[PDB]
Amino acid sequence: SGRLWCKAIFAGYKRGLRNQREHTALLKIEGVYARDETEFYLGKRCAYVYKAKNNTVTPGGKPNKTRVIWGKVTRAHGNSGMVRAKFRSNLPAKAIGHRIRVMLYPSRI
Amino acid sequence: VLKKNPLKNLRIMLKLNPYAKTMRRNTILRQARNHKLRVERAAAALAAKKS
Amino acid sequence: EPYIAWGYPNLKSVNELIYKRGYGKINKKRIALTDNALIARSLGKYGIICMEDLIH
Amino acid sequence: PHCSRNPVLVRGIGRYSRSAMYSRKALYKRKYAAPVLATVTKPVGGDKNGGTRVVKLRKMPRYYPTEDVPRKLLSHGRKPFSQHVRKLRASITPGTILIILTGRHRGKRVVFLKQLSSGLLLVTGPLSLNRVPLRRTHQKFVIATSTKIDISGVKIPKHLTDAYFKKKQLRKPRHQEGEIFDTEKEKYEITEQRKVDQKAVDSQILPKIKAVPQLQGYLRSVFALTNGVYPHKLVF
Amino acid sequence: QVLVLDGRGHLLGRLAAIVAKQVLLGRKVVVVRCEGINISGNFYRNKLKYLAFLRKRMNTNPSRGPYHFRAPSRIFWRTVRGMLPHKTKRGQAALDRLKVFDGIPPPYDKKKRMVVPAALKVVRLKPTRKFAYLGRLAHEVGWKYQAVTATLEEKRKEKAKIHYRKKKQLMRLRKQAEKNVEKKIDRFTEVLKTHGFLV
RNA sequence: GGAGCCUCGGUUGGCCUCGGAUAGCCGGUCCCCCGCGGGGUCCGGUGCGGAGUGCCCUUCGUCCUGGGAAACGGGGCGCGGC
RNA sequence: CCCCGGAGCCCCGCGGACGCUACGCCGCGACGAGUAGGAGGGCCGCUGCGGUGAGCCUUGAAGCCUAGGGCGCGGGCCCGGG
RNA sequence: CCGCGGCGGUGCGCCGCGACCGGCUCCGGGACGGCUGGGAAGGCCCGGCGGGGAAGGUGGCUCGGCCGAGUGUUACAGCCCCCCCGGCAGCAGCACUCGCCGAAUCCCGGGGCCGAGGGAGCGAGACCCGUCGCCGCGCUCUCCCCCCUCCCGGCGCGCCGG
Ligand SMILES: [Mg+2]
Ligand SMILES: [Mg+2]
Ligand SMILES: [Mg+2]
Repeated sequence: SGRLWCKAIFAGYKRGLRNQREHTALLKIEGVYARDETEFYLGKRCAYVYKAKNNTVTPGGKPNKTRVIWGKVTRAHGNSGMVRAKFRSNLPAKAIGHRIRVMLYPSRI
Repeated sequence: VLKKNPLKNLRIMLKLNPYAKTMRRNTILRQARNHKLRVERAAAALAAKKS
Repeated sequence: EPYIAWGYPNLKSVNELIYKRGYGKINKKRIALTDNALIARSLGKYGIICMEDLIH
Repeated sequence: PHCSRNPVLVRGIGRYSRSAMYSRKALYKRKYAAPVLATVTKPVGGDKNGGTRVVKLRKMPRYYPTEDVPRKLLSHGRKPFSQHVRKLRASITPGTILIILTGRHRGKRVVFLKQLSSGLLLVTGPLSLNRVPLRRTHQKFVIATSTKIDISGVKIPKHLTDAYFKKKQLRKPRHQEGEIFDTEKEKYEITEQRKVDQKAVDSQILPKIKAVPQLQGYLRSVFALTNGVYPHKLVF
Repeated sequence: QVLVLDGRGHLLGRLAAIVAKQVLLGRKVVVVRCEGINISGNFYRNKLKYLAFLRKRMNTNPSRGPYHFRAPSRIFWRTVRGMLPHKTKRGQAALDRLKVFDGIPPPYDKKKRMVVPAALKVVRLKPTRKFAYLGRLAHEVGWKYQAVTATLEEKRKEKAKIHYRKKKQLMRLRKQAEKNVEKKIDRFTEVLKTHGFLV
């Protein structure tokens, strides 16, 4: 009856200064800021969840306007608890500075 | 042929050098032996502390 | 000198290099030492008939 | 048909040796001094006039395709799911409590009953409390809370297994084309055996849960992440 | 869902740095009491440094050239604008989240407002070092509304002092209330200090 | 009150002293001064801050009946005045 | 101590691919910047000739156009509709 | 037609799992060697031998209630410290993490990630298939016994006989 996903912001792509490598998102998971606090989140399912003009299908549901791009937090990115993700398609860039949901549900807990 | 890494893949190590089996049979047993003997020292030290 | 790092390897170093990255030169084709049949075929005329002999 | 005369030391390393095993197995004293045309192989039947007829079991085929794929390469260690070995997070012990993370019973709290043959969990958030029946779940989509009921001596039915907790309907042909055929059928009906199973199991648990104060009320409630509380910080 | 940061006691660029990254991660921020921002380095030092910035103008038509904003809010906005990619769409979007004020006006004058302790003067500077209030600085470079901003803030502080007195009054009654009731909240109050509050 | 294109972000709230930093916070004044408060002194508590943002508030299944502790609290987008 | 028109086959010397356009097919290694310049291969492309497709074509050739479907690293190509 | 029997290729579209191997990156455990056959330490205390700061001391002065606090001097040990002789098991590169270098003197278990890329059956009365090398084992064709007990059988949940 509430929220079963931890909040996270799409920081932007894995990139060098002047070559962005679009196939790898970086994820600022809310409340975690140490390459330490982040072994929880390794290998968790994550959703860029967004809605669009035309209708879609929906697993166990009637046709909707919301769509998602699924992905997976792979590894911890640099000291201050950023995390790398990788998504079944690359994230839009429209997406920068927006929510992506890091689930709990490939749990090892 | 795929190179399976001997150092991870026990049976590949054995294929290349069968004396590994024994060397590793020893150094499980050896380490267990000594681990037991450490507990036995620790129990005697606790008994000496109680006395 | 300023093109290399070098020095005196351990026993373990010689093992780890040979087992993890031991590749024969066998008819000028870099081939991985998957069996002693390879080492023997080439070095067996010296008494070297296995990975272990090679390491020694 | 004796068992394994050397035990396991490590996966792939027996405790003993070659030499100890020779003595244990006793290879001394167990020394075994041991120094078509006309006749048709596999056909045969009966029959009347002329005589008997020679049939041919497994008769050579009446169509060959123009091209067909050519075998594989044996491949060593690739077992089918049934023959697999099954794991279980040490956290999940019998009569522990879970938070089911994924399904319709989502965030609902539950009691764990057993690991089935499959490797799935069997589960019950006693239908009574939670509205969660006898039900399968996966280790991987479940949080093993550090809260246990003592469920030791409850006789879960032997007959309830993977095979029973398994979906049922739909065969092939029928009328098919039009605006009909198995878009209806409509409802999974609960059945009476299923209701009887639940009734039996819950009663054994249900007293046990209650003994723990507030536990029923905990098992009524639903888990969810509020503000300021982060999975990685908190424990369950 | 929104940062409100009391810019008093902070350091101009030090705060701006932190605000920029918040703003780039979609956080809507408000920065309040910007005149109270204070800049390291003795006053005179910084005045000249500003006065130089004033000199910078497009010779042939100043009307185009770098617009030197006087108000401390706009100054602080300028320095945060200098740490975003503000020529991009995403950069421009980022600034649109940030909302700066000389003094503290009516939405936020009854909101609790945070303090970035990593931009704070008492922490980041040696006590023997000198600094400048961005107000004074703003005032002398042409900011019109110092005194107005002061006269409105004396009202606010008087208005707030009242709120605090009433708040205190409730807190006090609540401390009394517990003592009045502490045999019929005793086996609740016990359980809230087994799991470790109330201590 | 009914449908019906489109644009999206969101997925508990926090309704506030002032400020200090080689110091502060709270009480209570027995006592004194000022306009229930404000200022003072004195005393008593806290101070790696539990009158803590390391915080607080809020609960997250629905109902039934039939006990206890808690109990006049909540509502009708309840209605008029200050 | 015997014969494969039958040992039943992990090797079979009695006969031999699903494979064998031998300018074919298959396996192992290694390597791959490039102006000027050189060489190879182009089932890349244009126009005409000898051969050849019991080719195609008024039941619609060439050309032209195409937010149609594809192939090829590419030169290019093939189909759908007009 | 029902068998979804056996084999072969497949999935309309979106999904998930599982175990096996390869390559990685981490985590947790343990067991060893060497040294100034580590240095320091700890613990028990005993006998001596000096030296230093500076003391349950004394003393000038100061500050508080003979006592407590703050400076100052000569300096023994009744606060300690340091050297020297002689001797105990508790040490152990020590979870009292004070300072190394390592591993035929080294092993076990666990997590995250990416990838699977090949295809030694095209016979007419007898497999549509295994498997090579390595590990051992495991088993049996050898007898013994012991235990537990899952199925089944028997006797009184207990005991006895795969
Ligand atoms: Mg939604
Ligand atoms: Mg080249
Ligand atoms: Mg050229």
